[PDB]
Parts: sequence; structure tokens; C-alpha cells
Amino acid sequence: MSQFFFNQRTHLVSDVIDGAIIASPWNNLARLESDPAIRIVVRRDLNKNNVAVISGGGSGHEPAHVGFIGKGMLTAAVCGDVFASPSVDAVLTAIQAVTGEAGCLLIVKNYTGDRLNFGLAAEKARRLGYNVEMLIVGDDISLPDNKHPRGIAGTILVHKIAGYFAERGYNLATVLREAQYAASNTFSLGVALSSCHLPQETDAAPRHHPGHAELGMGIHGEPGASVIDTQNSAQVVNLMVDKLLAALPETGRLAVMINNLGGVSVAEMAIITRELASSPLHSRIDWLIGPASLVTALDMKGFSLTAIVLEESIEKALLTEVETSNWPTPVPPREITCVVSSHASARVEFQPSANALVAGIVELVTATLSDLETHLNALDAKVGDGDTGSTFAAAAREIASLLHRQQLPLNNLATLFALIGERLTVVMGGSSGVLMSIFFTAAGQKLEQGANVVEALNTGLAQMKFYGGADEGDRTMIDALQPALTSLLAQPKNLQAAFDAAQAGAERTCLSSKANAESLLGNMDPGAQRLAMVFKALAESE
Amino acid sequence: MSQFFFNQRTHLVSDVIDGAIIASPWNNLARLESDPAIRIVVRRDLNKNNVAVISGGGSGHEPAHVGFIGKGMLTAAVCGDVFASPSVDAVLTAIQAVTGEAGCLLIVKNYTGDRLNFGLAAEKARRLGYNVEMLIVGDDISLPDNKHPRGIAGTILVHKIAGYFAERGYNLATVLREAQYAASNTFSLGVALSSCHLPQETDAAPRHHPGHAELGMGIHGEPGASVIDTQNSAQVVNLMVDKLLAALPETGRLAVMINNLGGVSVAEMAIITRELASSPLHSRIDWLIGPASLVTALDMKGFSLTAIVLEESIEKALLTEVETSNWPTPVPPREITCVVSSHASARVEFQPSANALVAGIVELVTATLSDLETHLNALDAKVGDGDTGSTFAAAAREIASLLHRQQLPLNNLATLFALIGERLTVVMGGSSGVLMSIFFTAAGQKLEQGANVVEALNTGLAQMKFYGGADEGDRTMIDALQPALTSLLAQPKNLQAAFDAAQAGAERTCLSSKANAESLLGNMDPGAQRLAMVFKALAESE
Ligand SMILES: CCCCCCCCCCCCCCCC(=O)OC[C@H](COP(=O)(O)O)OC(=O)CCCCCCCCCCCCC
Ligand SMILES: CCCCCCCCCCCCCCCC(=O)OC[C@H](COP(=O)(O)O)OC(=O)CCCCCCCCCCCCC
Repeated sequence: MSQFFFNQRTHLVSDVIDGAIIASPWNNLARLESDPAIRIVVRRDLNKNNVAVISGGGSGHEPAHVGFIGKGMLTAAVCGDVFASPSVDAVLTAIQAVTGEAGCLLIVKNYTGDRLNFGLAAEKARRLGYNVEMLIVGDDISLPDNKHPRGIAGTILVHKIAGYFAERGYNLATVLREAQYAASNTFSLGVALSSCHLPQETDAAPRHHPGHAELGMGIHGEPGASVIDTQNSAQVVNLMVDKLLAALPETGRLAVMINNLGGVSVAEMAIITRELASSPLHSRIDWLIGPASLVTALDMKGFSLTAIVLEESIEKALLTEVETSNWPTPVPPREITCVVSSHASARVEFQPSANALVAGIVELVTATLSDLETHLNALDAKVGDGDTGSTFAAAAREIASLLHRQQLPLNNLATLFALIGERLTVVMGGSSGVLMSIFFTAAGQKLEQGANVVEALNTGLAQMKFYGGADEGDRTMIDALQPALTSLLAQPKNLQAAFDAAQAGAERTCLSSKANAESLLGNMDPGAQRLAMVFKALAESE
Repeated sequence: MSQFFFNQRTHLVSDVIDGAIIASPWNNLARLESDPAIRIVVRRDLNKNNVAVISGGGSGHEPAHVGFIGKGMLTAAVCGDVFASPSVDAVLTAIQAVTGEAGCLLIVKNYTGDRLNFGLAAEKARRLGYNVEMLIVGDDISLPDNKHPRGIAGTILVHKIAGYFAERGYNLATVLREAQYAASNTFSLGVALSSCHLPQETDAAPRHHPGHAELGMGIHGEPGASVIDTQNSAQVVNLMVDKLLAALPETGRLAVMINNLGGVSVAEMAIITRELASSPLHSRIDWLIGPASLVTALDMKGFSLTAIVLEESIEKALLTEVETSNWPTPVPPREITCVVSSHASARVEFQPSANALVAGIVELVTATLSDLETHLNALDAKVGDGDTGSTFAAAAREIASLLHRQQLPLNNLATLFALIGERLTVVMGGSSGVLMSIFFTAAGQKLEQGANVVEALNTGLAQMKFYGGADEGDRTMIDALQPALTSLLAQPKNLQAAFDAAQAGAERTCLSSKANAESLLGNMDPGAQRLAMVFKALAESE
């Protein structure tokens, strides 16, 4: 039932911590020696002269909170087990470990377990002479009737402000004051299509509503505030924006954080970002934080939108650089500029011209392929889609038509090939059309460089092989074409030899035919056969 | 069926592009004016004097490739629909739009659709005089028997090297040479627990093998090379490391990229990072790229490991700063340092002392609670877990025992309270224990500041409320405690009044009792009742 990458369940959180450290951009993180049941990460920049800002809580919201430890933000983070509050002992240990006379501010997300455990910790700390303050963050607005708003993504915006002042030597009282001020100006709303996968065997797959979306699903998977009858990005985001606007002051600039709860695709997150930029909330946004996975719920497929009012010191504090593994640098929503380029008409130019010889070839090649439609479909039907005959016929007739309408530059092969190369893909769908267009386009160009027909045709083959990836023996027209083009390269005028070569190659494709679970002529590749018949026709006209 | 955030299916990719631009860190991205069916993103830093490096392919791998467009990397990216190759027209348009005499290098992931479409494009470009080169990247090693290795995450490492040389004015030939050299030294292997959710109605949920993992699942959800009978992070990573080692040179330094296909939790990604750091591959790693979502498969819950050999110019080129939305700065795997702190024994010190008065109170309070065990469980059983009586009895007896063993500092309330506060949570499990410990700890400290008992008890209540979050009327012991403590604050010695107050409060909890779907005494909160009986006992001893 467990769909989770992990090793020993009991070492889960510890392993996450090791990984976070191993990838530390600043290499400013360090575990704190302690009993295995205490999981504290602290910064190596320990400057007890400044006020310590400690945070934490149950794990499963990485990069929170370890990812926000460092200069300008969190001093330490107390990590509980997955979605489980840290022990009182653990919290105390962190306080004593990084708190100097300046004191420390505990930033706690609104959840009983954390409030009670960090709380008893603060109390035990105070008895030991430490100066402690606690700020409970409850930024969720999904449940108006809730006495205790849950603390979610916005919490880190609180870390940011608290960190600003703490690093700059302001006193505990000031840190708390400002931190509380930020909290009071932070509003978040989340939505999810499905809950998260837990690192354990469960009773039922993650909660999910088909075609719908649960507004307000908690970061621990808690029941949300409602269910939206659609997953449409615009509808979902605008609904969220309305509720955000109803909670925000009617005026003032805003910073908005687009947080990925863990399971939304980057593509989706981009679309969400676009919706937000087009929402009624748009004209008041001066900064975007994300889209990014900042405060997650394991792999929960949902996202959250956090709006913080930019009053007073808030904005100054948000924009200050810090040194953490995951703080994202705020960015003003950029406008979508549209660049214009100077592109020459791809369309190949030409002037109809006669040449009885060439016309005779074009007519012959053209007819042979056209006549083979049903036979080539039959061969293709064996394993393919039974349409190769029609695809090839489509191209033949297109060039035949142009021929019959005296529209071909028959007197100039280079331009003629270039013209066919341009027209085939338009009438021939699928890889066949593209490959043939590649063939003639490259051939037409080799001729433009003044090469003889056979040389150009071989270059066409060479290019068809490079892009197509096929080789002699893979059962495609190549198996008959190459032999023929090689035959002609030695005997430029011996059409009988060319045909014979192509014919042998086509025959080889009947052997290596896997699909066959007597004469085996029904296992012949249509491409090769078509090719062999073309040369056969050419050889019989000489 | 569709579990995807999007609006109009036909505008999906376009909306993703808009969002990518809106969030552009460098604001160096711009859409290219064109037919709606052509989706090209180009850099505003267009310097046609240098060789252009174009990429792209089907969408759903964000941030690739739009996220690697910029100085030092991609010049432009051609975006097809979700998991569908861009049109030939589209690719050409990009070439003509950003290519100067210096020419351009097309970097294509190994997939027919892309090879054929970028291919015909290159051919049509060459006829127009542009100098073009194409490098097909096939870094996947999951399918040894495959003639055409799929191109996955490693592709961007190729963009990095190509970009290095192109920005520095080297010629096309050199760009291609180096780009090919990087490719040849790039090896990737992916694994997934489930395929991705598509932006459409489907026949069945994403492919998934319960308890197992599909090794080599493609970035388009293509069938992998095998199925691992476990999801264990260590086993899975070591298996992958073996195969990587079998493909890598037996010696040489390495850069390893840990890519999140889109649906793995950040926690999981950290654990994976730890496994890699402990794998036999460990001693040859000088740089880590990620964990991060770099080349995704929508929300596919899997990850990939790419190893690139650091020979010649590779390392120099990897470490150069570039200007893109998502290139991650490589980091040396940090070692996990363990810090030591100086923490004073939390354990409260005391010396047994007598005091008949206090002892009489402790005995009385202690007994009353103990006697009420079964009755309080009965009340708690109504809606709670029916254990409050036992939890409270557990604490009572613990303090009674200490009392009976002449172990209490009876002559010093401050230390006595501090001692009880320390011992309750140890014997009382759950929030009840923590709350009571909070109460006494804070009370003991208020006394230490030289306050009278009633004042200290009120501070205890105040702290219990702050952390506990409960208020008068929420149906907890507070409903009886507060009234009593307030009564005593006015009449310090009138125990009868205190009891009566507590009793009224306990009675109030019988009314607001929701659970009841006569006398209503069975709807009384255990906490409140326990509290009322304590005071009743005190009042009856005077
Ligand atoms: C899928 C639909 C494709 C539709 C293709 C239509 C166009 C067919 C190709 C027209 C070729 C015109 C060749 C012009 C004749 C020529 O080059 O004469 C010069 C040379 C030497 O002089 P001589 O002819 O007077 O003795 O002629 C030759 O060397 C003979 C070689 C002829 C090779 C023909 C190959 C045709 C392409 C086969 C493609 C098959 C695709 C299924
Ligand atoms: C369900 C949990 C209920 C918790 C109730 C706590 C009840 C405390 C009872 C205190 C009686 C009220 C004080 C009366 C005024 C007074 O002054 O009494 C005289 C004396 C000295 O006061 P002074 O120094 O200010 O002049 O007060 C005392 O001696 C207080 C003795 C406290 C004994 C506490 C026993 C605690 C047992 C905890 C068991 C926990 C089980 C979960």
C-alpha cells in the first residue's frame, strides 16, 4: 500500500535531514549531537549575541523548516517525526543549544501538538533563566468558523521578517513585535486534488474527489473547508482569489507566494501562476514568491496562495538576501513581451518548364506508386496500419497532378526536387511524408551544389538515415533503396542492375519479418517493395 | 478522470509558457510572435554574433526547456503540445528567428518525432543558407538492447556545455564537437513508482506496480526496462548505482544530477540524496546537481540519476554561471557535521522537607483525584476516550507516592510545584499531562518570583490557556478552574466560595454538551468535575 521512497521507517526523518545537509548550498547546516529521538538542525553561523529564532514541528513539509535555517532566517529547526510534533525534550535542547542572553523567539504553526510541546519547553526554559517568546502562526483562511486557524505556507514569510530583525541585533521584544505584525498581515488558502502518500501501509488510497478539488485540505491531510465541482485552473484560482480579497485590506500593495504542496507538475504550477496574474488580485501585486515547493505536505497534489500586505517594514524585510537552502528571491510579475523576427518565405520558388525525359520519369514513377495503393496497404496491414499504400499514393498523385497541370519545373532537377520535398509532407501524413520530404529536400540541395542525380539521391538517403535512425536490415524502404543507389553509383546507367539490387533487398525484408506467429511474400515491407517496383518500372523502360 | 490543473486543453502549453515568463528571474524570456500553433520562447539577449543553441520537443518536462533559455545556455526552445513533438514549421521559424551567419546547433532528445521534425527543419534551413548542425542526445542506459537510447534528464547537461562555448564566440563546429563530447560522457537512469497524470480523460489510472518500482520508465510514460520488487530507497538507489558504474569509465571524477520527475516528495528526494552519498559511487563525486525538478514527466512519481564524466572542459563548463530560470548551481556533497552544545540539566533539584499543612493538602488533593478514576473515565467515555480518570489518577498517585515516601520538598511550594510540573508529563500521557505540567511549571515559577499561591495558580491557568487554546465555555477543566481561581483572588481564604464557583462552571459544561444525539450529569466534562471535586474536598476540610 505504501508508495514512498524510504529505508527504515524509524530513520526516515533522520535520513531526510542528512540529505538536506548533503545538499546545503551554503554548507551552513549542522545536526546537533543528541539522543536519536531528538532531531535538531542548527546553523554553523551561531551568533548568540543576536536573538535566536527557532521553529520546527512535524516533518513532511520539507524544505520547511530546515531549508529556512541560516543568516537572515531560522537559527534552528526542531524536527518531529512525519506529521508528528517534536518532543518537549527536543525543543528545550534546541533552546539551550543556541540561545544566549538575547533570548529566543519560538515560531509555531497553529497545531495543538506543537503549541503544547514548544509551550512546556518555553516554560522549562524560562525556569532556567532563558528569555523566551512564542508566536503561534495561524494564516489559513479556509475555515472562518474555526477558532484556531491552521498555520501553513505563510509561516515562512513570518520567519523572513523575524529573521531580518534578529540578525540586525534588535531585541527579543522587537523581533516578536514585528513577527506578530507580519503574521497578522499574512493570509493563505490552499487547494488539493488528492491527499499525500504516507510512508506506511494504509486503509485506503489518498483522499480524492474525482473531477473535483478539496479547498482547504490541511498540510497534514486534514479535511478542508469545501469541495469545488471542477479542477479548472481559472475557476479554482479565481475562487481562491475572491476569498483572499475578502480577508485582505481593501487597499495596499501585496507580495504573493505560490506554493506547491508537493504533487503538482511544474507545468501546472506555471498555469496556476498565469491564472493568478490574470486574477482581480493582479493590480496589487508587486512581488511573486514561487511557484516553488516551499511548505509541503509530502507529495500532496495541491497548491497554496499566500498574500502578505506590504505595510511598513514588511517589504524591506522580504527583499533582503538571506543564506538558506530554499528561500526563493521574490520577483515582480513580468509582463509577457512578444518578439517579432525577420523570416524569409520558406516556400520554394520555381517556374514551370518542360523536359520530355524528366516528365517521362516523373509520370512513370508517379503511376507505379499510385497503382500499388491497395497492394501496399495489404502488406502494411500485416503488422503496420495498412495505409502505407495510401500515404505513398497520396504523394504520387500530388506530384502527378502538378505534372498533369504543367506546373512542374521539369527542366531543373534541383528546383524540382526541392519542390517535391516541400509538397510531400503536406499531402503525406506521418513519418513517411517527413522522411520523403527530407530525402528530396536534401537531394535537391545536393544537386544545387552541382552534383549528379545519383550523388544527390544518395545524400538524400544518407539524411533520411541520420534522422530516421534506420539501417539496412531494419525492414524499411532503405533495404531496397540503398542497394539500388549503390548499384547506380557503380553503373550510373544500368537500371536493370539497380532494380535487381533493390529487389534482393526487398526480399531480405521478407525473411527478417517477426510478425508470423510458404513464399513469405506477404511479410514484405511496403516501403521496400514500393521502391523495388519503382526501379523495376524504370529498368523496363530502357 | 483527469486529475490536472488546467483551463482550455488547446491553450495548455501556451498557458505554461506565459506562466514561465511571468516568473522569469532574469526577465530575459520572450514569446515569439507567430501562428498560435507555433510555440517558441526566445531570449531577449539575442546576440546573433554567437552561435545559436536551439532545443525543445514535446511539453510536460518543465522546467525543460524554457527554464534553460538564457546567457550561457539555450538561445530558444521550441515547445510542442504535451508529450508531442513541435511542428517542422515551428522549428524552422525558431532557426530563422535567432540564427545569424554563425549558425545554430539543434540539440534534440532521442525520439522519432523530434528527430524527424527538427531534421526536416534543418534541411529546409540549409536550403535557405543557414549553417545548421544537429546533436541527438540519448543518455538513457536502462535499455542496453535498444538501438536508440532515449534522451532524458542528462540532455540539459549537454545544453550547459554547448552554451558555454556558444556564448564565448566559438564556432559552430566547436560547439557541436564539445556538445557531442559532453553527450558521450553523460549517463542517466530513471525509476518510477507510478506514471503521470495526463491533462485528459483516460482509460485507466497511471501505470503503477503495488509495492514495486518500474526501472527505466520513460519521460513520456513509456514502458521501462524492468520492475524492482521493492520501493526501498537504499536498494533502489544502489541497484541504479551499479548500472551507472557499469556504464561509466572505471576511473575519473563525476558530477551527479538528482532529478525529480515531478511527483516525489522533497522529503523523499532528500533520502534519495542520502542514499546516493552512501553508494559505491560516493568516492568519485565532486559535484551534486539537485535534488530538483529539472527535466520532468508532469507529476510522475519517480526520479533520475545522471552521471557526467569530468574530463577536459566539461567541469569548467558545468561550473560557469548562466542566466536561466532554473539552472541549479552545482554543490559539492557536504559532509554531515555534528555540533555539540552546553546544556544545563533540566532536572529540577530539591531536598525533601516536611510541612504538615501542605502535606495535608497534597494528600487530600491527591486522594480525591485518585478515588475518581472510574467515574471520570465513565464521563470521558461519552465522547472522549474514557481514560481521563486514569490519566489524572496516574498523576495523582505519582505525587501521592512521592508524598508517602517522604520525597517531596513540602516546605517550599515553588520547588514543590516545579517538581510536580516536571513529574506529571512523565506519568500522564497525552495533552492532559502536558497541560498540567505547563500549569504547575509556570505556577512554580510565579511563586519563585515571590507571588502568593493564588497568584501563581492563576498564572498557571493563564499559561495553560495560551498554549492549550481553550477558553471558558469550551468544556474543559478551565470552566471550573478559572471561576475558582477568580473566587479565591477576591476571597483568598473562602474555600467554600471557590468550590461553589468551580461547581457552577462544571455544571455549565453539562449544558453545552453536543454529544447527546434528564439531569444531564452524564454530559459533564471530566476535567471540570475533577476540578470541582478537588475544591469541594478542600472546602470540606475547613
Ligand atoms: C512517395 C511519393 C514520391 C513521389 C516522387 C516523384 C518524383 C520521382 C523522381 C523523379 C526523378 C527524375 C530524374 C530525372 C532523370 C535523370 O536524372 O537523368 C539523368 C541520369 C543519367 O542520364 P540518362 O537518364 O539520360 O541515362 O538518369 C539516371 O542516372 C537514371 C537514374 C534514375 C533514378 C530514379 C530514382 C527516382 C526516385 C525513387 C524514389 C522512390 C520513393 C518510393
Ligand atoms: C484536576 C487538576 C486540578 C488541579 C487543582 C490544583 C488545586 C490547588 C489547591 C490549592 C488550594 C487553594 C489555596 C488556598 C489559599 C492558601 O493560601 O492556602 C494556604 C497554603 C499556603 O498559601 P500562602 O503561601 O499563599 O499563604 O496554600 C497551599 O499550601 C497550597 C498547597 C498546594 C498543594 C498542591 C497539590 C497538587 C497535587 C497535584 C496532583 C495533580 C494530579 C493530576
